[PDB]
Amino acid sequence: SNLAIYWGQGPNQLRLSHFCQETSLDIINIGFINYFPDMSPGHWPGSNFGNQCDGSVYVTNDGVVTKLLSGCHQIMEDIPICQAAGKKVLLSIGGAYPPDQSILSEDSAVAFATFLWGAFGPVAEGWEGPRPFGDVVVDGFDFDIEHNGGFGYATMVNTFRQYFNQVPERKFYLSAAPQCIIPDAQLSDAIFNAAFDFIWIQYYNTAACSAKSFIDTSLGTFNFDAWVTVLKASASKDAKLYVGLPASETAANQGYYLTPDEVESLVSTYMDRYPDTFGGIMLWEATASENNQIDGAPYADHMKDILLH
Ligand SMILES: COc1ccccc1-c1noc2nc(C)[nH]c(=O)c12
Repeated sequence: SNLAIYWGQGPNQLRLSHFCQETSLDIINIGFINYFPDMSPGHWPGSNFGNQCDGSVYVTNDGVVTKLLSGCHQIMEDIPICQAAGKKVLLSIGGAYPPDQSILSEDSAVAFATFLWGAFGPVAEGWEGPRPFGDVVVDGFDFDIEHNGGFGYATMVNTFRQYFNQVPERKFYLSAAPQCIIPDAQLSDAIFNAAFDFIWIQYYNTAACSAKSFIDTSLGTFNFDAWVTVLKASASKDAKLYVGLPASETAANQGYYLTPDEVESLVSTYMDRYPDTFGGIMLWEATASENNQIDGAPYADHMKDILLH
C-alpha cells in the first residue's frame, strides 16, 4: 500500500521539491542526523544532506562549532510542498557514515530526543535553540541505526511518543530501518521494547536473507515470514513492515537490485500472505530511482504500480 524513499545522500541529487512532486511517493525519509550528541562537538547532534545546504553550521552559546547545518534553505522551502501534496516527511537519524556514533546513556538518549523535538518538531515559545528548517514541522523520525549496537534507541522512541501525545491534534510517526538478519544488532532491542509505526527491512547487502534470494533461492532464504513472527512478539506488534530495496543497480552492493517484474513476484506473494502487516516498499534512494528510468518513468513509479495492482 505505501511507498517510502530516502532522500538527501544521492550524488548530484535534485532538490527535495522534485520528489515532493512525484505522486507515487507516500513517505520521504530525509537523511541524516548523522552525528550524535555524546561524541560530537558542543554535544549537539550534527547533520549532513549531501549536496544540500550552504555549509554553515550552528555554534553553541559558548562559541563551540557544531556539526549541525544552519543554512538548509532549499530543504526548508521544500518540505511544505511535500506535506501540501499529502506526503509524510520523516527526519532520519543515523545512516551508514560515520561509523562511530552511538548513545552512551539513558540521560543522553532522552536529551537527544528532546533536542530533535525542539529543533524539528512544533515551534514552541519556550525553545531558544536552533530551528534548522525554520517554522517547518517534520512528520516524525526514522531510526536508521547502522553501527554500534542497540542501546538508547528504545528510550528515544518512548520519549518521542510522550512528546507526540502532548499534541493530540496532529499525528507524528516513528520508523526503523533494520537489516534482514534477526536479531538485528542495532534495532531488535528498540523494536522489542518500543513501538514503531513503520519498519522497513533493508533487503539488500546481506546474502543470508536478501530480497534477491526470493528470486534465486540458492543465495539465501528471504525471511519476511520471520519478521512478521518477531513483530507479533514485540512492543512494535502493530507496526507495518516494508520491504526495503535498492532503486537501481548501483544503489547497493552488486547483486541485490530486482527488476520490476522480480519485485512484482515477491510483493504479490507477500501482500497476499500478510494483508494487514505488509505495509509496502521502501527504496534506497531518491536519486537512484530518478536516474533509473524504465519505459519513461523512474523506478519508484513502477513500485507504486506494483503496489496498486
Ligand atoms: C554501508 O552503506 C552505506 C554507506 C554510506 C552511506 C549510505 C549507505 C547505505 N547504503 O544503503 C543504505 N540504506 C539505508 C537505509 N541507509 C544507508 O546509510 C545506506
